[PDB]
Amino acid sequence: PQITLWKRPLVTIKIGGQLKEALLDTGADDTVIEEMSLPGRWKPKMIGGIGGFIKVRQYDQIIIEIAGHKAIGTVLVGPTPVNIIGRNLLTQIGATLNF
Amino acid sequence: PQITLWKRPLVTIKIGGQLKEALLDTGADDTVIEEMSLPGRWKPKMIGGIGGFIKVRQYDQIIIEIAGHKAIGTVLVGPTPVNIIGRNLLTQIGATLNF
Ligand SMILES: COc1ccc(S(=O)(=O)N(CC(C)C)C[C@@H](O)[C@H](Cc2ccccc2)NC(=O)c2ccc3c(c2)[C@H](NC(=O)OC(C)(C)C)CC[C@@H]3O)cc1
Ligand SMILES: [Cl-]
Ligand SMILES: [Cl-]
Ligand code: NA
Repeated sequence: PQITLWKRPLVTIKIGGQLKEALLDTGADDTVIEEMSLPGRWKPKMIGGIGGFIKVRQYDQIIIEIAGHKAIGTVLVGPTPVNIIGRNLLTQIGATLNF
Repeated sequence: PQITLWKRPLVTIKIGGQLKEALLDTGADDTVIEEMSLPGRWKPKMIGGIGGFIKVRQYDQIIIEIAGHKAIGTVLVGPTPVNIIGRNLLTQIGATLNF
């Protein structure tokens, strides 16, 4: 689809058996999800932005369904104020910015 | 143009006669630039990012070119880690997300 930017570009995702709303975010390198359980190994990471840094858990090789499109990649889990789909998964669904 | 997301979507902007680099960021409602001089009065705004909230200076009706496209609108100035072009200006340049 073509999503305009008049409002926040929010979509439904499926991750870990759960449905969530998330922001399609070209400014985010990585995908960052609010606290939830995911299977497998993880390692700690710090990520930063406006307001400073937060600590997250990095899970690799996680499958997500984004607006009906399946992708796999790393997911960061921690105290983000909104679920963010970053470039590492936007590429896999073929998302582009067009103007 | 059609911009893929394998790398950060960095473009050149021109503001105040000066060229700067900025990130096209669909996850930002507003445009936020690092400390610089802009004309006119400003008003206060608080914005929340991944690590918390920061105070910025809001300047309205500022002339700005984004990847060659002319825009006139609101620019927030403050301690952002990167210059960010948010949805207020992405809509003026006709940008959409496509997949
Ligand atoms: C390593 O992977 C990363 C690293 C950093 C980030 S980031 O979240 O810090 N960020 C990087 C940028 C700053 C280079 C992505 C960015 O899209 C972020 C992504 C983001 C968006 C929202 C909050 C946190 C992070 N948005 C904002 O920081 C942002 C900017 C301006 C404003 C907001 C957010 C504010 N958004 C807001 O409060 O959103 C709600 C109400 C939905 C929570 C509105 C006011 C202002 O217009 C994400 C993944
Ligand atoms: Cl990845
Ligand atoms: Cl591609
Ligand atoms: Na894993």
